[PDB]
Formats: sequence, structure tokens, C-alpha cells
Amino acid sequence: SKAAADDFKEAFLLFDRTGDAKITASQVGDIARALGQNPTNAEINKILGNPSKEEMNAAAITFEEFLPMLQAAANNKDQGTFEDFVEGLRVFDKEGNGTVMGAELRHVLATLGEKMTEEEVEELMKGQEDSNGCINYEAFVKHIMSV
Amino acid sequence: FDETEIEDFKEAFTVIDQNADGIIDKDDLRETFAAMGRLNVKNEELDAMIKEASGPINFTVFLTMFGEKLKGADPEDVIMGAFKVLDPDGKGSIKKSFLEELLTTGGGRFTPEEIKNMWAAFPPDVAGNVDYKNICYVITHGEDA
Amino acid sequence: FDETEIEDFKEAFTVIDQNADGIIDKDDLRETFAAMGRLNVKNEELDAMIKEASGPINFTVFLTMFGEKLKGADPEDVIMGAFKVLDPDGKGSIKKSFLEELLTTGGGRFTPEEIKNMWAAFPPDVAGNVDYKNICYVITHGEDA
Repeated sequence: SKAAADDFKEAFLLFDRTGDAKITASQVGDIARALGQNPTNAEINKILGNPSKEEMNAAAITFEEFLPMLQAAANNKDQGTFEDFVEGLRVFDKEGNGTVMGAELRHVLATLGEKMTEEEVEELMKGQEDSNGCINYEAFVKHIMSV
Repeated sequence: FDETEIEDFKEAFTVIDQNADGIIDKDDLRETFAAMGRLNVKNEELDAMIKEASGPINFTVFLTMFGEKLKGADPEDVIMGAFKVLDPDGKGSIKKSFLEELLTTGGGRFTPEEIKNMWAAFPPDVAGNVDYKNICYVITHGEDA
Repeated sequence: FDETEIEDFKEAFTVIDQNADGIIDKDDLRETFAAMGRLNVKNEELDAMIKEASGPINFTVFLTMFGEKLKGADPEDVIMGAFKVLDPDGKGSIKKSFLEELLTTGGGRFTPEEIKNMWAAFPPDVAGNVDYKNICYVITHGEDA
């Protein structure tokens, strides 16, 4: 709205590697996340196809399509409730203390639903899981929502 | 510019300014090249060095000319700092394809063509991204060591 | 000529120039040979070394004489680079007949007679093309190790 945030246009100049002021359709998922929006990858996929837009063939972009797609994704930020994120992992391990065994969270984050690479899974556990093999998800989900 | 790097340029300015008056003229350039072994140094090379300045080469004109050509010059300890963060487990030289992917996919300065020029005089290990350290040496002091 | 190879020739020039004035004369040649154990070094050997130069042996005359005799000299890391491309799976020394066929059939410098001279002091393994690495050693530093 501007509140006209012109820093979204300045961040589009940091993600366009050619400097022509266009951003390919394959970068739009990760740049919506870098502007403070977490649409799921199936949602980013649907919307695209919904608009008869094929992410399979070469793509370019213009700021005039990327701005309204970020504004259509911005209504879905009401789905980011931290009660359900901590209660999900609280149902994932027994006893009254928030600890996932290391390999349980790593294999679930790579193979269940939207596949996260094991390189990204190791980069999200690095520091929050110590050598006991127990990830405290009270501080883990706190630090994941700090970015 | 750290102060020891500015003292290194002050010592190089004194070795090329053999009249010790504070201004490197064309005779100082020719007599420093003749003392390094250049008996055939043409006057057109000395004139092209003086044509990069708008005035006489005193210490602050030599520092501003080197500043404007070395606007991304990095000391060896900060280049090894960044390469220790790229190899955070220590000791190992990092893979060739990992440095090509991370240069491109992060920045436009790491685009490929430029990566072929990096491999091209920075040899294999250096180019590949396996060794490490020799490239920090030649970025702070050029030519083959 | 890489810069560390030129620094190795500067250190060898300083060990043969025992007067430390920058010019290796015939007395320096004889006193370096006597300090290595040559008590019978003839004056005709010293005169044949000086007869390869047109002037006194200063550092740039010694570098140009070694440059003109070593116009195909290759450092050990680039010889092992080429032998790792000939054995691209790593570890194994390559076959005797494979190096004889690939030397001949690619280039005139790899003709046979020359291949018999390669096997002749570069022993079997080396000659054969099975080992590897000892030949890179003796091409950068001669004689049996």
C-alpha cells in the first residue's frame, strides 16, 4: 500500500542477477519468504498454474506481476500460529519435556510432505541440537521464528 | 586501508623516489626500473604511469591512485578468514564445484565466465577450490610465487 | 618461471657465490665444488661453465642461461597434474604400452627411439608407465634419489 514499502523493489534488485529488473518465476517462492512471507511450496505452485503460468519453461519477470503475487500471499500469513508448531512437536515425543531425538526430526523434515534437503535440515539443527542427540524444540522453534 | 599497509606503500614510495624529495618524477621511475634490471624501459611506459595522475606523484597522490584501483583489495588474513568460514572444519581445501556453485548462486560477481578466468591463472587447486591460501597470497601480492 | 623457482635459483646463486658480491667467478665455482667434496675439480670444467655465458655470471645472466637450457622444464605439480589426467581414476600407475602408444600417436616428441631412452634410466616402472611420481621427482631434480 506503501504504507508504500519501496524496499521490496530494492530487494528485487538484489535477487536479479542480470540487473534488467526481472526475476524468474523459480525465484519468486524464495523471495516471498525473504520479504517476510511463508507460503507453502504447493501454494506457490498452484497459484502459478492457476494463472496458466508454467514454471517448467523459461520465465522472466516484471515487478508489476511480482508485487501483486506478494500481496496475494500476504493474506495467508494468518496461518502462522506458533501454538500449533510447538504442540505438533510436543505430540511427536513422549514425556513432559520438549526434546526430539535427532534423527526423528531430520528424517521427518526431509521425507514427510514438502521435501526439505538433508543439507537444509542439517543447517536448521546446527547449534540447537547438542551431542546428547536431543533437540529442545522450545528453543528450536523460538530460533526458527527469530528469522 | 590498515596502517601497516599504508606504511608498506610509504616504503615502496621511498624506494621509487630515489631523490628523496617526496615527489616521484619520471627519472625516479626509470632509475628504479634500471636498478631492478630494466635497461630497456621505454619513456612511454613512464609517461603512461604519470598519465594516471592529475598532478605530481607525492605520497597522497600515490595513495589515492592506489586506493582507486584497489577498491576491493583484501589482506591475506581476511581472505583466509572467509575461506575458514567456507571450510569450517579446518585444514581441508574446499571442492571445485562447491566454490563455483556458491559464487554464482549468491552473487552476480561469482557468475560463471568469471569463474573460468579464476581457474585460468589461479591454477587447478586454486581454481578448483581445493587448496587454499596460495590464492590469498597472490591476491595481496600478484604473479607466481 | 614461477617465483618460488626463481627464489630457489637465487639461493643456489648465493651458495655458489661465496664472495657475496653478486657475480660468480671461477674461484667461487672451485670453492663451492671443494666444499661439496671435489678436491680434484679441474680448471677446464670451470672454464667450460664460464664459456656458456657471454659475460660475468650475475643473477640475471644465471637466470637467462638456465632459462635457455630449461625451455621445457615443468614443476612436479604440473607433471602430476598431467599424469592424473592420464590416470583419471586415481592411485594406479599407468601401463607401459599405453604410454608408448600415446606418446607416439599424438606427437612426434613421443616417437619410439626416444621411448627407449625414457625407459633407459627412468627405470621399468617409470619407463613402463606403471609407477608414477618418481619420474616427476627426477625431472625437477635429476639423478637417482
